[PDB]
Amino acid sequence: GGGAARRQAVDVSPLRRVNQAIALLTIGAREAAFRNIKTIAETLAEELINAAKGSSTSYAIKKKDELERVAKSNR
Amino acid sequence: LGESRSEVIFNEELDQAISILNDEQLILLMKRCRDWNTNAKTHTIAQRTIRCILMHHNIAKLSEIPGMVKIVDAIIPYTQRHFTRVDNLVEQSYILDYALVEMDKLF
Amino acid sequence: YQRFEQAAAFGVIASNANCVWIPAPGQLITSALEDVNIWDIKTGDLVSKLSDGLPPGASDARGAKPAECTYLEAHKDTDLLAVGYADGVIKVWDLMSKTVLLNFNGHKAAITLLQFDGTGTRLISGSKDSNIIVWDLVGEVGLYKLRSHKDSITGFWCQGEDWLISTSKDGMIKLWDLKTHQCIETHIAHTGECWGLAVKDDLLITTGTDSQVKIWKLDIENDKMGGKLTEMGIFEKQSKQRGLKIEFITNKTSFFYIQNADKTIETFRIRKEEEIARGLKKREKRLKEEEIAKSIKESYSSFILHPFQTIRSLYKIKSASWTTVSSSKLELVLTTSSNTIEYYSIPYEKRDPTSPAPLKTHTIELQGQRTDVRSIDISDDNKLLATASNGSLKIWNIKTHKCIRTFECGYALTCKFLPGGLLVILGTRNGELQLFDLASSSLLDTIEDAHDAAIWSLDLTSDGKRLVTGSADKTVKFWDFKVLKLHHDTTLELTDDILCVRVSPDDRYLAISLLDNTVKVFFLDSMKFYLSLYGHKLPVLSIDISFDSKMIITSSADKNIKIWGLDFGDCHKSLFAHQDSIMNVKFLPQSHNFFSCSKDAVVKYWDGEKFECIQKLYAHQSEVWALAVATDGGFVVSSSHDHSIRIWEETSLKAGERLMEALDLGIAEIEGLEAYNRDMKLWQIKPQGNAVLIAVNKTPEQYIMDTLLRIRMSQLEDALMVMPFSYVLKFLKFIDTVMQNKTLLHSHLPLICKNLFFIIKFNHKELVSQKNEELKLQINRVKTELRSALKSTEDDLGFNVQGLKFVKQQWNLRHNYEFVDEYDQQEKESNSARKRVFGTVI
Amino acid sequence: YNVGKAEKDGEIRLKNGVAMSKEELTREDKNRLRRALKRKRSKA
RNA sequence: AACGAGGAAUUCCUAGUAAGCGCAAGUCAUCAGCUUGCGUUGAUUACGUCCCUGCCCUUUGUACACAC
Repeated sequence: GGGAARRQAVDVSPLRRVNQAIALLTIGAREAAFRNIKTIAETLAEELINAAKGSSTSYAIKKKDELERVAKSNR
Repeated sequence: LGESRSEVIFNEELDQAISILNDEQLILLMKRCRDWNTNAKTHTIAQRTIRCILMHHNIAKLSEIPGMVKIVDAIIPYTQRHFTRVDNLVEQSYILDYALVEMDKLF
Repeated sequence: YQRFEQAAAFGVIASNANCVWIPAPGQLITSALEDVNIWDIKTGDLVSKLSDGLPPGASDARGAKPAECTYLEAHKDTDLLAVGYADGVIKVWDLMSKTVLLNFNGHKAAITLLQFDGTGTRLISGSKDSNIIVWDLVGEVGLYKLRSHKDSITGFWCQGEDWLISTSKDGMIKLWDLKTHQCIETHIAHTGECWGLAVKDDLLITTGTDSQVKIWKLDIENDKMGGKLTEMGIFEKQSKQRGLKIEFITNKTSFFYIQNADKTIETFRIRKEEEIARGLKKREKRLKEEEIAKSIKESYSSFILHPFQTIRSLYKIKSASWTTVSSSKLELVLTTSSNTIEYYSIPYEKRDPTSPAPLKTHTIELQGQRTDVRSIDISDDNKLLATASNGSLKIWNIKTHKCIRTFECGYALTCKFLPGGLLVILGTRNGELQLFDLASSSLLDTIEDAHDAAIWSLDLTSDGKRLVTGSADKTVKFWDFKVLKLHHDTTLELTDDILCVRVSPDDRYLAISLLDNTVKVFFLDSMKFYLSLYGHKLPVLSIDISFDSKMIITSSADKNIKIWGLDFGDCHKSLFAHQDSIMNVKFLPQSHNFFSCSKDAVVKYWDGEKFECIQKLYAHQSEVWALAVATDGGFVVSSSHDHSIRIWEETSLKAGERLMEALDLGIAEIEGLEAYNRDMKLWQIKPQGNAVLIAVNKTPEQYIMDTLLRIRMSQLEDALMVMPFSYVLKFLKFIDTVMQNKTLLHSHLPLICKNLFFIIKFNHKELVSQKNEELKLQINRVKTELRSALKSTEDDLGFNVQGLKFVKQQWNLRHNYEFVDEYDQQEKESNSARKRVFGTVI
Repeated sequence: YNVGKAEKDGEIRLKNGVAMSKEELTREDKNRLRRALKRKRSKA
């Protein structure tokens, strides 16, 4: 933009969609068991169940909602 | 040509000038006409001047004229090349006929 | 490290210039170099001058020789003066505030003619390189440029808003139409070089290069060559050398003058039809006392015209101008080459000059050296001396910038002054020393036969008691003042010519050049041959030695100042300077710093300890001949062959995408105008044609075709792959439109056809999936028209191929020799067929 | 028949089969064609 | 008493690669405040484009068809 940067929306290709999917899930469970009594198995099970519900109490679904909102804003 | 794109070939008075040209000027005109026949962007102009000549001179004279069947001999093969390419273009142009068939059949 | 700036310029009364005369004798404009000057004729007193503010020498100034002011002509109705300088720059001055109001720079070479009508404020200029510019003063921009000549411009006559008639330095005359804005007619005028052009409403008079003036009749008739210019006659016999300027004038018998390049100028009268009929009858009675009418048609030119008279004026003239009164006086202002401006008058009663000779009034030669200055001298910071080979020893006061006394002494060479008695001494190219007084007459004791050759250099000791005169007799002579006569006392007879002499300010050394590239340095007190300095490869021209006898500066013809230390006789420092040649060099009177003036119009100021040109001075444009430095003040007076005296005082897009944008604009204009056509047809307001189409003046098909043409063939497949389907529909409509315009179609048939077939093969699935009766109708039109075009072109090709084969076959079976035996004719054929060589790898 | 340089002198003939007399060129174009032949025969 | 994985900036990186983990030698220069070898577990992300910062290149088809 010559100095005036701006976010434009683009569509995304399924190998990128699957790579985001896997990264989002595992980063969510690692940082949810960063320092707790929980461990990777239990937090990751928590996350996979919730995300498969889609129930939006979960890391990856929150970040997905964020990214379609940002596209929805400035397409 | 461009003005005469609307039995004449060019404007008629111009045709009369070409008809009453001299022999020496016919040689010089066909020298320049062969030169423009070389490339394929001025071939139309070359072909039209040639056709105007052939239709408005005595052909036995034109064969007779000294040092000209050399030039004529260099003129044929490039015109066969052009003939073949333009005929190829008619050939590709039957696509539109195909597409019309397909569209009416959909319709 | 002070810096010097120019303060003055004398003797520059009129040179290299074309004068413009103002009636009130009234005042007159000439130009100095780089500068204008105006004055009253009868008093001869300067009024004003115009130049840029910063002088050459302020360190802001640029390192280049300044532009000479080469033409000027005025407009009294608006009272402006348009001058043109030989860098081809046009400056217009106000004459009341004497300030510039605007400038112009369109040419490249020097400007010859300005000619301008303030009526609409049209300015017309013709320079040394062949184009004519026309301008408007009110808009101060470039209107336009007329260019078809080849060598230069020497004359042109405007007429109204319609025509120019111009002549070049290669001898052809060209008439230009200003509407269609271009050449119409051309005629070669004379064999060599035509120079002058002057127009009366009937007839046009031009000059050749060898005293043949030619006479045309001019009209406004509208044949091709006919009607316009016709070739009435040839008059001649002015001089032998060619003329330059012709001007008409009237009261009503009219007159015109030819100004030549020689000493002379000519004036003619042009008669009236009554005298024409009278001479016709007289000549016809001589005819009777047919082909004889052809003879009188041949003597036409001398029949109509008439040699009024001449002026065998003096030496040489630059410019001239008319003045008429009473039908009994014609007057010429006359700017010479040498520094004179003269008035000339002639009586007449519309019949005859009534005078044995033209009369010379009001010369102006007073403050102008009138020849070439050969030397300068400064005297006691108050007094200035200028000598020139007319002898015209002009004595000047600086602070008045003006002359005091003038003498004459023949071809003077070198000047010097005597503070004692305030008496000046000169020497010539003949061996005669001439010593002059200032209050009284010049000649006091004019010595002759002092030297059998030209003398060259001359100096006096720090007291003013003796004179050393070195002269091309290969001798130097030493002379003493007796009381006030001069007596030679002794002579040193060397081997070669003397080119300069100087003595120390402490009076101990004598420096004498030779014709060999050598200089000798003698002890003054007893003539002892103390040293010999060697090595300039070309002779020394000018010598200095220091203010205190420490160093010696020698400057020679091979462009290298040498600085010698005087004690042991060593060369300190060599210095290549001054691309032509050095004429002289001078010290500051206090310190080891020194000025140097060349033959190529630069004055270079040096430091004598870093040995660098501190400053370069770019005042003027001739061979600088001499220089002298104030005894204290640091102002320096430089004098040069341009008869001039200067004083320095001390102080974007991707292809394919641009196709889409063109496609949008084109389809928009097309469909809008179509809808408006539908509107008027239903009736029985123009939708506005867009800026790009209007501004380039291109119809929409030509626009889109031009973007398609500019795209390159490596990017054409990718581009048509890039556009979306909607733009493909637009593309199909565009192809329909060019089929409407057949001439464009047959012009660019391969481009169109290739693009069409590619874009359809690529978008085929969409294309058949679209159902639109518009699209079916469009495809029928496009397909039928493409077949018509390709088919008729092909039919030409077939006819030509058959015909040329028939021609060759006929000539074969009549000329080329035929055999019967098959092997024998096969031998013949493999002889005579075309053979082409080819480089095979084996 | 290739096309090569014209056997008069008054013409300049290019490689795409277009020939131009020396007279009927404007002076700038005579310049630019001299430039083109300059660099071409400067290599070869 | 200092510390809970290290700021702004810059550098480096595309498969047995990044990163972990130990064992062994010490080789005419270098190396023990260490240097080179040797195995063992072993990935995430690009693998496209000249749009950006650069970096080169050619602007004479020339070599021989055909095409362009």
